Amino acid sequence: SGFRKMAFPSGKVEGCMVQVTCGTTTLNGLWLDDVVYCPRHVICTSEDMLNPNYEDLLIRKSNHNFLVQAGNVQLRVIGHSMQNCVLKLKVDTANPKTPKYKFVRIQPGQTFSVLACYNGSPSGVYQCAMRPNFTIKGSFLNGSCGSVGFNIDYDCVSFCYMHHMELPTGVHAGTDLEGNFYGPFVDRQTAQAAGTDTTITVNVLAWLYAAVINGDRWFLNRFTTTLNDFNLVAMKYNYEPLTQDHVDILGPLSAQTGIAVLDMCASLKELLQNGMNGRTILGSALLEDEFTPFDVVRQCSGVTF
Amino acid sequence: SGFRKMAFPSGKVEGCMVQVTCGTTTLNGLWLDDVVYCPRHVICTSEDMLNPNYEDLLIRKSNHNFLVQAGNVQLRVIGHSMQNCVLKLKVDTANPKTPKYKFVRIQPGQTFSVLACYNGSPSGVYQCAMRPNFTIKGSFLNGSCGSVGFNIDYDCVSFCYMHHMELPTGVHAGTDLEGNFYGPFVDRQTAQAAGTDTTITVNVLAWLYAAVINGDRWFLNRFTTTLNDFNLVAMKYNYEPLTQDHVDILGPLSAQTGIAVLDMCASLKELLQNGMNGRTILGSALLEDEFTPFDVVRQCSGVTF
Ligand SMILES: CC(C)(C)[C@H](NC(=O)C(F)(F)F)C(=O)N1CC2(C[C@H]1C(=O)N[C@H](C#N)C[C@@H]1CCNC1=O)SCCS2
Ligand SMILES: CC(C)(C)[C@H](NC(=O)C(F)(F)F)C(=O)N1CC2(C[C@H]1C(=O)N[C@H](C#N)C[C@@H]1CCNC1=O)SCCS2
Repeated sequence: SGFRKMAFPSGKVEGCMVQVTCGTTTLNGLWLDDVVYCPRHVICTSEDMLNPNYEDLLIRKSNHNFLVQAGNVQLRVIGHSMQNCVLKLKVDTANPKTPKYKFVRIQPGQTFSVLACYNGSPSGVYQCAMRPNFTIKGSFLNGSCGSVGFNIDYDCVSFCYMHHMELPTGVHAGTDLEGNFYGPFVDRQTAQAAGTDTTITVNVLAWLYAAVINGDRWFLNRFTTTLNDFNLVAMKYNYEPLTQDHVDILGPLSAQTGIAVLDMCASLKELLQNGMNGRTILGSALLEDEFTPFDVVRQCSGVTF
Repeated sequence: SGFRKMAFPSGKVEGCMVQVTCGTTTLNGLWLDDVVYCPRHVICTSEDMLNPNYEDLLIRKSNHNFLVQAGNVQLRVIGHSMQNCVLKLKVDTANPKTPKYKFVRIQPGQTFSVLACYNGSPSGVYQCAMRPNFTIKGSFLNGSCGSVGFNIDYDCVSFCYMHHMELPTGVHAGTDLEGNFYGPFVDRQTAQAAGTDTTITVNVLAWLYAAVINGDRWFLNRFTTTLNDFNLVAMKYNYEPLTQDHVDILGPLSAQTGIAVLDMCASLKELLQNGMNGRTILGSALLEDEFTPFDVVRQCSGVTF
């Protein structure tokens, strides 16, 4: 029993973390085979933060200008190129700890773990969601860029996120591992703000199912609802529309608990309209939306890697 | 910016996890040098759960009766003994991935990361606190026992917890790595219940300091308080007494923010007496008490390992 915001084991990613330095700027890099991937703003100068000329900045660099260190070992850079907003530094040594891996581009609503790093060394690991507005609610300081987000399937690490930016109100923006930003963000210091965020409805429902599995059942009412009538209420409280794909994705949890998805929707409708009246669900006074249906099953069934 | 329930990187502990099997019972073990540590109730039978005769059960075991596997590799057991509530299985191979480590017994209020494992493989990592009533609010299923809790200092893993039991209301009990339970719990199936829990006051204050560091400042009032008058209010709301050692431990955060500890105490007093009125602090509608002062500094200053 119990339900926790649980991250993936980070060991496979820890063995890929390095530091990249240009001048006085040090960030993290990700070392896979004989390539180090890092944010291209490592080559920025204090002068030209507002709108860096990345191509000119990179042209003026030689391989020797990139100081790449893995632990206490310097890795010699033998080539370099820019792919969208990331640098690819070819090094003369393949990472012997390279896991089986994939580069993936996740969808809003999906979750992943972040290994927060400084100077190529890990600080901690936590679980995030790609918000509907393509930000993430992370915890990042100066020097954290190049930290990555990931999922693990079995033995395979799917890298989905590399950190680049902090946006107003303390939320975070970054790219996939091909250097393409999630959302309408750019890697320069310019007026940027996320669109209005929304609550990930299918995830709230998955978390309510987790509550039921854990015996926290007080919010279950006697009613049902149509999908359309539910979504009319969801819209008012800034919840995303629930789709039939979402309903089908909740199938395993609905089957395990014997609660039809639309019946859970009726209970969620009542929570939205009436509040929780000082009660908690799984220890929280707010409805949680950063657990996917798959996260709930993984945690409640003990899936390992 | 940002503040997350952040766990330690788990790689060093992942390389120590094995599975131990007796009959049809498989749990996790921790492999350090040439010893595997695991919960002794691995040798239990379905018959004698209410009050197992551990010494008789172990006498009847030979080394060959313990099936210890590291990944897909069987480790041959060459000796075995019982230390309080843990077994020590001597194996013929020293773990080549053994980190620098220490066995420590933590105090209530302190925090650690748990690497939840099944069949010797990790499922996920999360951050816990040793509650004042010597339970932890974990997430554990059948087969999770032998999972361990830990802190990392620099390169050194301090193991502090190994999981044994789930108590009524879905909270968890276990031992240090010398097999001594935290709290008044025993490893048998008998009526056990935790004493009343309390809120870890020094941790709530540390988390309020984290809020201020992140610019979430609305709860700061214009008042101050004496330590004694604060503790009279704390007692009413089931908060632990704040000691002078706690005040001094908050020194770094008080210095960074320029807010005296007793001034923060006045703001916390007002929160306890008046509630939050639907507002949140660092995204939470409840006051959080599972971040220590050291956790806050680590996360807000980017300490690495
Ligand atoms: C938050 C800022 C105001 C400084 C800025 N943000 C924006 O300009 C906004 F998005 F608001 F438009 C921003 O993030 N920058 C500015 C550049 C680098 C990058 C950056 O510091 N990235 C860090 C890494 N390493 C991680 C940051 C540091 C704080 N916490 C994080 O997560 S962009 C390329 C030229 S300098
Ligand atoms: C929860 C129980 C009612 C089953 C029981 N608890 C109690 O008896 C109480 F504490 F309430 F008094 C308990 O935990 N037991 C019974 C024994 C083993 C141990 C146990 O199953 N430990 C698991 C491991 N592996 C981890 C558990 C499984 C569920 N989630 C967990 O965390 S004690 C030694 C003889 S059988």
